[PDB]
Amino acid sequence: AGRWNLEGCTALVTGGSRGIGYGIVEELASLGASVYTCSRNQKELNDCLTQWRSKGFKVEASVCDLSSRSERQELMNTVANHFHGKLNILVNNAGIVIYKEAKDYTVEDYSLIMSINFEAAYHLSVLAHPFLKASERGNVVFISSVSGALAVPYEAVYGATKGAMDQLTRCLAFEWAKDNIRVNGVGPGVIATSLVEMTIQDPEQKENLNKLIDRCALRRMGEPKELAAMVAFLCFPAASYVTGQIIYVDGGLMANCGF
Amino acid sequence: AGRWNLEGCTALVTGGSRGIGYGIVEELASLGASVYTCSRNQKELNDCLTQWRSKGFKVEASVCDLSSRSERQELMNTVANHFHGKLNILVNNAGIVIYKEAKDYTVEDYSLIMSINFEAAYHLSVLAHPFLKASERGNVVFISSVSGALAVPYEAVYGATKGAMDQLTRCLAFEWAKDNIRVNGVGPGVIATSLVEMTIQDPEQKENLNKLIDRCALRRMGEPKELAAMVAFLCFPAASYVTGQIIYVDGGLMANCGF
Ligand SMILES: NC(=O)c1ccc[n+]([C@@H]2O[C@H](COP(=O)([O-])OP(=O)(O)OC[C@H]3O[C@@H](n4cnc5c(N)ncnc54)[C@H](OP(=O)(O)O)[C@@H]3O)[C@@H](O)[C@H]2O)c1
Ligand SMILES: NC(=O)c1ccc[n+]([C@@H]2O[C@H](COP(=O)([O-])OP(=O)(O)OC[C@H]3O[C@@H](n4cnc5c(N)ncnc54)[C@H](OP(=O)(O)O)[C@@H]3O)[C@@H](O)[C@H]2O)c1
Ligand SMILES: CN1[C@@H]2CC[C@H]1C[C@H](O)C2
Ligand SMILES: CN1[C@@H]2CC[C@H]1C[C@H](O)C2
Repeated sequence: AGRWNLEGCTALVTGGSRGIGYGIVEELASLGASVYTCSRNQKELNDCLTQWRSKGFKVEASVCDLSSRSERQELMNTVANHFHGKLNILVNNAGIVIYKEAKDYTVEDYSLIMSINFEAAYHLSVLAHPFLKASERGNVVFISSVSGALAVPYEAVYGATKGAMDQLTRCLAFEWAKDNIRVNGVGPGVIATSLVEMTIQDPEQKENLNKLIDRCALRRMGEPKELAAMVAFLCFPAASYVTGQIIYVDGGLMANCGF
Repeated sequence: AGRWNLEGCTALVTGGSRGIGYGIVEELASLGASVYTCSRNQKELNDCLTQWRSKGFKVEASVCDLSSRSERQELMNTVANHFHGKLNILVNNAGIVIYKEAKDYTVEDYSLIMSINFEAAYHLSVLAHPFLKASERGNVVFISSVSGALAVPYEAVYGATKGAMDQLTRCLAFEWAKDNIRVNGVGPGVIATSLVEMTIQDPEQKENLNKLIDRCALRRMGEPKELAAMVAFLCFPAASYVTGQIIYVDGGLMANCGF
């Protein structure tokens, strides 16, 4: 791969059937990477494959329920074989939200969000490690959230899963440095995705989202490609001195207090 | 309680038979609070009760394995009845550590640390909510760590549990503000406890600990009472405007880069 592209790089992006994950798959592939993705719907994935391949992108995808430990192991096995045991990039993007106040969460809600948002990202990273190392130039990017550092209504537990992810990001940057793997996190602010489309369905959640956008310096939602651009950069050989960082792509939301 | 004391306040401190928790019990009690504590060792708890009571402290304790959901429920029931349904203070101090690199953790390891370090704290907070609210002046203090914010050898997963705790702390401060409950976190640096004594039994870990001490401005470990002082203060009616904060009692560790 050249200084500003990913020509010849292999990548695995979790949850790439829509939203941010979809934009990340497009960005990485358009920059020359060979991409592999997953989601829980085969039909959806196949329609994504048809669009991507129509653009000349090298992409492959298979169904995987990241909430399942055995399914994750199966996914990594499949990917390793598909890439010949060499994986340059791992983007832990899949995630879900359960809008409830902390005390209204059930054991099932908690277990589900924790397994998909944090455990899956942690598990998959460890599973990918030998292939990232074998690649000799590995990159692990976690997709966090501003909600992992600051209070947002109905995101106490969702925020906790991201807070755990952020700390894991910092530590892995040090534990895997000798393996030539850089590890960073990208925290999106409000990005127009299906998750957001379903959110504004609720009038209260719609109003809560409007607050966020207004606390943005740019006062507008970001686009998946605006988030994907940062993820792509961190993978470029050009970003070789960047590691252990959690970068926010939020239109200035994190820098705000009274605006 | 006056502005600088806890006369008449009721409190629950988890893991108060040793180290920081022990120090917190003694501090709160010496300031007038009626305290209830727990741990997994009945014999140790009885020795403690004798020590504290002979000093005139109002303390009570029962054995409880915080890694168990049912035991946590049982604990809350007993404390609520012991305090007649009114709990002013809850200090989530109990925690353990497993010193393995992220990729060497077993599922058992991960489940254990996450259940005691984060789940127990989250669950206990929710169980205590009605009683904290009933007290008319509640305080919840989470004992975090500098490790929940920055990388420390063998504390990738441990740090993740604290990072989750820190975010939960910030959110609960907002969700429970209307119930007149303040929520804060206190992150200790290196405090002389049994956990620390066991740790330095291993030469490599002893050297890693010396790196931390050498990196704090005061260049020495703190004592349990030094950490306890900050916990007691946040509970004082004097700290009525402090909430949603994570304060570090670390001899300056968190402010250092090149010293
Ligand atoms: N949109 C925002 O404003 C925003 C802000 C901050 C952070 N984020 C983070 O960005 C990431 C993506 O969010 P998004 O808004 O793009 O969401 P989205 O539009 O709902 O897309 C999520 C993607 O992840 C997949 N996925 C979810 N659970 C999965 C599972 N258990 N197994 C396999 N695939 C799974 C979904 O596919 P299936 O449902 O078909 O399986 C989908 O492809 C998340 O980690 C989210 O926390 C988003
Ligand atoms: N010491 C430091 O330098 C330091 C630094 C940063 C953060 N911390 C945090 O401070 C807190 C206390 O640390 P410490 O150094 O005081 O530890 P410690 O000396 O090992 O004391 C921990 C206390 O919690 C109890 N405990 C542990 N697991 C329990 C369980 N599953 N159920 C019931 N009780 C349990 C222990 O009793 P049993 O084992 O007998 O049950 C003990 O009474 C922890 O959250 C730790 O993460 C400590
Ligand atoms: C309302 N929230 C904002 C945008 C979408 C949803 C989840 C995210 O982490 C932050
Ligand atoms: C070595 N670590 C330092 C001190 C004790 C153990 C846990 C803690 O959170 C930080």
